Order: sequence, then structure tokens, then C-alpha cells
Amino acid sequence: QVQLVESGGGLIQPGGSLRLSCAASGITVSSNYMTWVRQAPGKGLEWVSLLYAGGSAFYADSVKGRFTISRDNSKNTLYLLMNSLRVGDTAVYYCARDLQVYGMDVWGQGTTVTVSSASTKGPSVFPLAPSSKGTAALGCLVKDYFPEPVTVSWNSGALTSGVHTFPAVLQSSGLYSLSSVVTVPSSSLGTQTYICNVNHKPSNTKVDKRVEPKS
Amino acid sequence: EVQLVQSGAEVKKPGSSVKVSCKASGGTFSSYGISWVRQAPGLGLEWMGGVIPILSAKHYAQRFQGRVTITADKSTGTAYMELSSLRSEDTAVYYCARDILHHDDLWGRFYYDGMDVWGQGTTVTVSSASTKGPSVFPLAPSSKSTSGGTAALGCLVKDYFPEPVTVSWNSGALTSGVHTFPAVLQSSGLYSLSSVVTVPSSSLGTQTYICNVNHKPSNTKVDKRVEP
Amino acid sequence: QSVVTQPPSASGTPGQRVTISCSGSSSDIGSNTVNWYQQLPGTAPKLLIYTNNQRPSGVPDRFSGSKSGTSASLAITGLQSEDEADYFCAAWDESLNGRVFGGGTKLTVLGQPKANPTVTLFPPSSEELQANKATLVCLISDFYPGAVTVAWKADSSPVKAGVETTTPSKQSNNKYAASSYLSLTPEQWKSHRSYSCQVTHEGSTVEKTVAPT
Amino acid sequence: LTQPPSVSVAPGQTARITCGGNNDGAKSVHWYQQKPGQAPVLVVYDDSDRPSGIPERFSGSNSGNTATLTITRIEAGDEADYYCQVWDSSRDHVFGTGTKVTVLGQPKANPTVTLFPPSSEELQANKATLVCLISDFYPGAVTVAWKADSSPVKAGVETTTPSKQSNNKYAASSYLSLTPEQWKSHRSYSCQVTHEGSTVEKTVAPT
Amino acid sequence: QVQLVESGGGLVQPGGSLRLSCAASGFTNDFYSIAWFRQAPGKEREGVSWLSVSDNTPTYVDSVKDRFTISRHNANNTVYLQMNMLKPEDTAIYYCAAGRFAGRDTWPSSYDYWGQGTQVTVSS
Amino acid sequence: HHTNLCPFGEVFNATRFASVYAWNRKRISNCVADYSVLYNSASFSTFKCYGVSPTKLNDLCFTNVYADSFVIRGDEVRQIAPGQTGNIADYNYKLPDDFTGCVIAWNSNNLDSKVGGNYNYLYRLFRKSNLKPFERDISTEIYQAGSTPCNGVKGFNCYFPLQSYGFQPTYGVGYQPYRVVVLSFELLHAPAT
Ligand SMILES: *[C@@H]1O[C@H](CO[C@@H]2O[C@@H](C)[C@@H](O)[C@@H](O)[C@@H]2O)[C@@H](O)[C@H](O)[C@H]1NC(C)=O
Repeated sequence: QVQLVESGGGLIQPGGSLRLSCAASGITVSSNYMTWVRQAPGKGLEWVSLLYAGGSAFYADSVKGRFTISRDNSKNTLYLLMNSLRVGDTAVYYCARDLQVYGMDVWGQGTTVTVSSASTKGPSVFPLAPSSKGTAALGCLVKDYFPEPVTVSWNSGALTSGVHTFPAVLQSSGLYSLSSVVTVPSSSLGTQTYICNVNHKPSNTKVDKRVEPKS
Repeated sequence: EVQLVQSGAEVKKPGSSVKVSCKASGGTFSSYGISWVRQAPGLGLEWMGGVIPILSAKHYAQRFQGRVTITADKSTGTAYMELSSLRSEDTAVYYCARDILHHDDLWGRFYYDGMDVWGQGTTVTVSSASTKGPSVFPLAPSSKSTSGGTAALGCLVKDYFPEPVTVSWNSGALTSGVHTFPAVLQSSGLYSLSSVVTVPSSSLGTQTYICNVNHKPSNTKVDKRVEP
Repeated sequence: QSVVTQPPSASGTPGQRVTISCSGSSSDIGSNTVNWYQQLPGTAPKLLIYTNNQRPSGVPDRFSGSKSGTSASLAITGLQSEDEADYFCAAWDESLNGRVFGGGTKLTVLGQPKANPTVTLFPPSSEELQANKATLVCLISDFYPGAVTVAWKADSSPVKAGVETTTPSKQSNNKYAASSYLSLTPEQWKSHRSYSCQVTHEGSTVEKTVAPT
Repeated sequence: LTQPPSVSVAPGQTARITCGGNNDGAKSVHWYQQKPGQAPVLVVYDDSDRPSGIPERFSGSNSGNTATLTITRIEAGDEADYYCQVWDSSRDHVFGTGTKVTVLGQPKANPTVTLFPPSSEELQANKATLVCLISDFYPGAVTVAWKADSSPVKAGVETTTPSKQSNNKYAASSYLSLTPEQWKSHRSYSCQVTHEGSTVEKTVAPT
Repeated sequence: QVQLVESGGGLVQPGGSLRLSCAASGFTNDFYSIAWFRQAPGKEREGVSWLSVSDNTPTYVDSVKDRFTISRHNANNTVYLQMNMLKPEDTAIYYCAAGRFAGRDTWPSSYDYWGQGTQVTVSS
Repeated sequence: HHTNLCPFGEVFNATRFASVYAWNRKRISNCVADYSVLYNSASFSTFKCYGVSPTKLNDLCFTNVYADSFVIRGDEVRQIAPGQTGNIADYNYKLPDDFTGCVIAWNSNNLDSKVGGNYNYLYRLFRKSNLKPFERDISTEIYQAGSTPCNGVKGFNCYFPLQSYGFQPTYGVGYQPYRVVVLSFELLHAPAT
């Protein structure tokens, strides 16, 4: 009793279509304010749509004309049709019953929608040279790759302590980019060679980039 | 039956503020309004304001509009009433009651239609003066307070603030014939009362009579011997 | 400046019927219901009638309300001793946006007996005079109905300066009590030959007189 | 709706989370708790009501231009994001920006900022990316502002969310995509990282 | 289908004049109404002039009563707002809106069609 | 002449208005008044006529008028129009698609709002279905959202269907009270009268 089970998420190419479901138990969808709320990866909550018990539908400005909310009384399930998707729509979509004055009490577990490209793109690796101005930090820019993940080692794994590989960004282009830095003492920048070994398995990419001080 | 217990009595100085509580009873808020009614000494009832939890609504009476606040914490299920910038005329017993709601569908309104269950009321006193212990004097018996072999002797509890003052005689051993009068409120803001007891005149030379005056606000107890 | 009006008092022989009238306007009884409350002295008011003439549980059918236009009425059949109380009518007036209570109507049941007041007058104590103060105490008890008027006299002349008198209060025996105080200087007390406390109850007056030592 | 980025309260103490806006008298306020990887849970509705089963530590209030959520006797189980939502118009809802209530399990640590200019190899490919890396900050709440010379830049900014690194501190990274002309036109670009009142700024120049 | 075309704004001195135009295109009949809303810096959209087309009846707010004049030319199906004796208070982005009714309203949401705003700046 | 003037006074100038969920209706006939003064009035912030012309109203004659009056929120005036959806248009007052008449509204913040709040005007927030045109709902039955019947028990899915408009002098126009008068004009063909 009292459950909002969602389903229908996944990856979908830009401009595509995808339909979300919200199976209800104990709560009748057709006689409740049912809404859809999405949360971008790491941002706040943005209400998207709603459906009155009387059938009136309303949508947010960021999804008007592209999204459509519906329901099925025999299956007691709330739906959300999504057309002409873009990367801005990539978020975790929730369904919840609204009580207006009494807020939104029951929420679904939430399904994830990822809108990006397909196939597999290998990254472009650029050296992040150490600055000329007691320690120095140098790294490698693993830019524009899909899908995750890439592995970055330094000098074929001979250098581990001090290496800090940062989590990747999901650019609005749908491609990923990350950076791996190793903070070394300044006195060794001239006598030691530093080479990052970036591997992207889905593209069979194996890049070894030498990082020298900027001339 | 339900019960609304309000907070204890209050004594305040003009300009200050008072906040009275009123505990509800279970799910009272469901389909029951709450009104705040005060009653000055010897005067009638005066609606001050109210609240409706189910509609999340509240209203106020013209007289108190602009110097009152009525809140309702539904988690605790209770209401509050705060009156600020108090004046001497605000001295009254402040009541809290649940109001049964009427639905006038002709005009689409929802107002209170009688308050069945009442609170016990909260006495609030406003006076510019502050605390003071009473000066207790004996009211001795003589031939002029004697009638038919019975003598009348008492104690004058003069110039105290605030209420109340309790008076007993001989540590409670004497109860019959005792008549403790309600206190008078002088123009100075202080109170004064008297307590008299009628005893056989033959007992004046055999029994000692002591009045026990207790003014807890000032933490003052006075035991006054009354002799002929 | 109030709108609703009730007669101040009302009398009724026991076992018979009484009518308490409530006068309003178009802003309250014109479109809003009117209810009735009964308050016993010292206690808290209780609901008597609530929707013009609906009775809560615990209210006998001896009480009946009625409403016609801008007026309301409360009827008490078969008067019993416990019915002697204050009766307030009230309605939700919208002009002020709030309930408005009536002025109240005190009911007196005629079965009670009249009682003359017992007056005891105490002169200023020598302990208070040694403190350079003087207070005459006049205690009035066992009088019914609870309504008396007090007057003080210096020698052979009235006086009102320094007089403090309480309102009547119902005793345990259902009679009433009141007290009056006269503050004097230790010179005003010794200068005059006597002081008198006059207690007038139901047209008749009882006077007690005291004199310095 | 405006909410503070994050609050930091000692265990057992009390938090207060503000929610500001215009005309906050008629409209009501609701509060939601979102634990990591969890759906939001309504904790306070209609300003001050607690729904059934939610501890008395939580409480709400609202008047003027500010609503407030009060969490007393804070435990580590309260570490979450808290959002306010108004009861304004029955055609749409708006949420606050959310507030992170870091329950302190270690002292305050200021972030280490490292800014890189676009590599000479990226410029020859007709691209330019400024890399701003933020690490070793606690609590895990930072905001990043970019600057051209001394003017604010908003377009082309991609910033990660704070992630828990090994030593339970947090890390983040911000990227500014630029054209080689925009990078060579101005004299310098800046990455400004704010962490609980303190501000660390790094600047690079086209040389 | 329905389209509102707007033009005529610019920079003028205090006391100058300016003529705004709103060209209605996809209307079957004359049963519609035109309004002019201006959005001052930091303010909301506020109506200043209305015109019931099928009735040719103008309505102006008190602040622009004797200074503004709204009218419609029939063939071009264009409504004009003649603004004389302009003040710095009049500096705002002006919008013209239409609705399938005969009347006027102060609420912008009550109009379903909008043209692109034109800038009116009044300073010295 | 004043044989029978139109008693728009009892409607427009009424001392108090109904709540929208319980809107009033007054039947107007017999008389003959002018609408130019109404339309040319600087007090009506809203004066929208559908299928009819407000200034050419003086030229027309009808059979009956229905004068519907109530109070709503400022930003809800746009719902009092044909083909609108929302809390008011679905659950309180619905105008038909073929509506013939005028919608008149004006700001009443000076009357229907007092310090602290005027928590008297109400509106219907919950309903199982939308209103048919000119349908009126005054029920207070506890709204049921679950499968179990409420039976007068305010439990889980069982709440009150009405809420209070709270009006204060400092609130914005979108939340300030607005009195609305809906005049419905009837049918008539070839007016030779
Ligand atoms: C609204 O009220 C105006 C005020 O006039 C007074 O009230 C009316 C009812 C008349 O009795 C008038 O003689 C009073 O002096 C009126 O002038 C106006 O006509 C009224 N208009 C409407 C539409 O009610």
C-alpha cells in the first residue's frame, strides 16, 4: 500500500522520444493532483507538469509543447510522454501525488533519463603543463569522450601517490571530459619525465601524452 | 469530553506583552474553530479573535485589530494569543474555547456558530505598580464591636500587590465565623483586604487569635496577634 | 458604542416563563446566526443555544431560542434556582468581521429571601496610627439582594475624600458581602468627634459610629 | 526562492534554514528532505505542520519575507539537502535552490584551487578550455565564478558537483570553454572559488 | 497564424513625441482588442492604452491620458499609439497584445497574442 | 424618465460579495440602462465582452440578463473567460464556450482586505471532476483520494475541499481581492423593438 513505482528511463538520442510510467498503489491517480518533478544531476528540483483530477493539464515553460502528461485509470498509472529531447532534459524524473496546501507527501523512487549521443568517441588528450611560477601541479586533459569511463595512469603505473583523477563532467554536448593531476615537487620538473596513460576501452583508445613545462 | 487547559495567570506592566496558551484535545482542529474571548471584572464577554485550522484561516475583532497575534501550531495541536502594548483596561480573564462551525452556503462563508467546550480562562493583570508585601494591622475587639456576648475581631491587609492574598486564623484551627472580604483596588494600584472572625466574648481572655496572611508574590508571610 | 443590546436585568417567578430579548441589526442577525450563553458568577460561560434555537447536549428543553429579522429572544420555562445567572447573546457580525457579545442580562429568581446587611465598623488601630496613617474599615455582610450604597460622615457632615469601596460579591450562603475603607491622617481622626459608616440597602440605612479612644 | 548554499551545525545542536522571497504572507511553505540517492520526503507542510511519523526535531515557521525550518538535536542522519516550495499559484510550483546541511564529522578545510590555461596543443586544434580544479575542502559545498579580466562570465561554464574523495574531504572541477580569439583578446581570466565566506581566486594569462 | 508586428521606438528628449505601430495579420474579423503594455526596468508589464477594434473605443490610464493617443488605420490593419509630451517615467519596453474579445484588461496573461517589444528611452 | 431603471446597484455596489465556490446569481430583466458609463468607467480594471460589443451594447436589446458576482484572487481573473482551465475555472466558476456576455472586474483591496488578513472568502480546491458551465458546488464532503470511503473521517486521503483566501493590504496585486460581475446576455434576432 502507498507506493509510486516508476519505470521507463534509460538513454535516448537527442530529438528522440521516451515515455515514463508511474504505477500507483493505494492512491488513485485519476482522483489526485499528480505531478512530474525532475532533478538535473546535481541541481535543485524543477517541477515539470501536473494533471488535475478533472483532467486539466499544465506544464512548465521549459517543457511546453514537448512534454505531455496522461494517465490510465484501469491500470492506475501516471504517464509522461517526452518528445524532442535535448541534453538539458537529462535528469532524474520523479512522480508524486500533490495535496496543494498539504504539499507532496508520497514520491516515487525516481527513474533516470540520459540524453546524449551514441556509438563511441575517443578522447583528445592535452598536456596541462606545470606553471613557471615548493611544489608544482601538472596534469592531463581527457576531453570529449563517450561513453564513460576512461582510466588514467602516470608513467605506466609507476607513479601513484599524489595522483588525483577528478570525476568527469557531462558537457551539454553529451560528451565527457575529465582531468588527472599529480602534484610533484618543484625541484624535479627538469630531471623527471611525466607521461599520462589515458585508456578508453569502448573506443579501443590508448594515448600516452608527455607533459613538459611550457616554453 | 475534551478539555482546553490554558496557561496560568499573568501580571504585567503597561507597555509589555502577554502570550496565553490553550492546549487542544487530540484531533480537535478537525472541523472545529477556536475563539479567544476576554471578560473584564464585572463586565461582559468580548470576542478578540479566532482561527480555523482546516481552512488555515483566522480573523480578529475590530477593537483588538493591530495589537494581537493568534497562532496555531498544528504539530503540537494548540493555539496562542499574544496581546502587546498592554493597558490597564486590558485587565481581564482571557478565555479559549472551541467553536462549532456553521456553513452559510448562500454567501459561501464559514464563521463560528457557538462555542460548546470552554477553557478555564487566564487571568491577566496590568498595573503600572510592581510587587509589594502587605502591611498587616490588627482589628481589635472592644465594646463597640461586641453584640450579644459575641466579639468581632479581624486583620487589615493593606497596600499589597499583586493578587492574591490568603488569610487564615490560628494556623487553620479556627474556621467558623471567619469572613475574608475580597480586596479593594485603590487608586494607587495597590490592593487591600480585611478578614474578620466572630468569637464568644468570654474567650478573649482564654484564646489567642492570630491571622495568617500569605502574599506569595512577595514571598511574605505575616502572623499578626490580635488582642483586646 | 456597541450594536447588540439586551435588557440589563430580568425577573421571573419560579416554575413560570421568562423572555430575554436580543436586538441587533442587518450586519449581524441580518445574515448570520445568533447563539446564547449562560454564565454563573465566578465560573466560565457555557453554550446554551447555538443556531438560533439548537440545544447542545446537557441543555434541557426548558430553554428555547427564536430569531425573527433583526431580533432574537431566549425563553426559560419552569424557572429553577440554578437558572439565576448572566445570559449573553452573540452573533457573527461581518461589518467588524467578528463575533460580538451582548451586554448580558442578569436574571433574578424571586424565591430567595431578603436580608438586611450586618455592619461592623473598626476604628484605626494604634499600631497604624503610630505609623502615621489611619484607615476606617466598614465591613458589610449577609445582605440580599447584592446591592448596597455606602456613605461616610465626619462628625456631622458627609465626606467622600479617601473612600474606597468594593463591588458586592456572592458569599457561600448565597448572600453578598462588601467592604468600604476611609483613609485619614492621624490628625483628621483625632480632630473630629466621631465618624459614621452609613450602609443603605433597599431604601433603609444602617449606621455604625466610632470615636477616637 | 532563495536558500543558502549550505549550513554547518555541530552534532546535537540546532540548524535553521531560511527560504526567502517576495510577498511571503498569503502563500504557504513546504519543506522536503532528500538523502543521497533517495527521493525527496515531505518533512514540513503548511508552514509548521509535521506529517505523521517525522521526528519532533523538525519544525517550521513563516512570516514577512522569510520562512524557516528548524532541526533540533542534529545527528549524522540529518545530512541531506533541504528544499522549500511555496504554495503560490495552483497552476505551477517553484522550489528553492536547496540547502546542504553538513553535519560536522571533521574540522573546516579551505579548498586548494589550481587553474590551467588552454594547452598549446588545444589552441592549435582551434579550441580553448580553462580548467579550474578544486579539492580538499570541507564541507562539500563550493560555488565557482569565472571572470574575464574583471567581468563576469556565465556562458561556456561546466562545473561538477562536490564528490567525497579519499580523506572524506571533497573535490570539484569547473571548465570554461572558449574560442582562441576570446582567450587571446582579454588580458587574463580568473576562477573564483568561494567556500563558507572565504574566497580563493586563481588567474591565468595568455603568454 | 495570428501575428503582431511592432515598430516605432527609439531615443527622444523629454517632451518629444514618438509613434508606435502594431500590425495585426491573421484575424478573420474585426472582433478583437489591442492593448499596450510597458515593462519599466525592474517592473512588471503594465497596460497603458486599450482599443476595442470592433467598437473603435480607446481607454488610457490616468498617467498618460492627455499625452497618449491610440488609433487604428483600416487598410493596413495597424493600430498606432501616439505618445506626446514624453517624460522619463515613460522609459520602458513597450509591447502590443491582442485578444479575441471586445474590451480591455490590465492583466497581460489575459492576452493570447504578443508582438516583439520595442525600446522607448526618454532622457537628456 | 425612470419607469424601471436597471438595478445594477444591488449587484455592482453590493456591500459584500459571495465566495467564488458559492457565486451569486441575480436575474435582471424589465429595465433599460446604459453600458457606456460602465465601459467608460475608470474603476473597472477588466471589461471583456464575448460575442457582443461593450460600447455597442446600448444599441442592442435582449430578453434576460444573469448577473453573477463573486470575489477571486487577482491572478485568477484570466480564468473567468471561455475555454479556461485552472482551480477557479474547473472547480469554482466555469464559463461556457459559446459565452455571450461581459466579464467585469475591479480591485477591491480597499474593502475585502483588512490588517492581519481577511480569511473569509473561500474557494474550492479539490473536486472529483470539473464543473459544467454555470454549475455551482457548495458541498463540504471530505474529499476522497483513496479507495476507502472517508465516511466523515479526515484521515490519509481525506481532506477538506475548501480553503481560505487570505487578503492583506501589503500583498501584491496578483494576490489582492478582485470583485467579478459576469453578465450573461440571452438570445434575440432582428431587434425591431
Ligand atoms: C454605484 O454607487 C454610486 C453611489 O451612489 C449611491 O448609491 C446608489 C445605489 C444610488 O442610490 C445613489 O443615489 C447613491 O447616492 C451610484 O452613483 C452608481 O450609480 C452606482 N452604480 C452601480 C452600477 O451600482
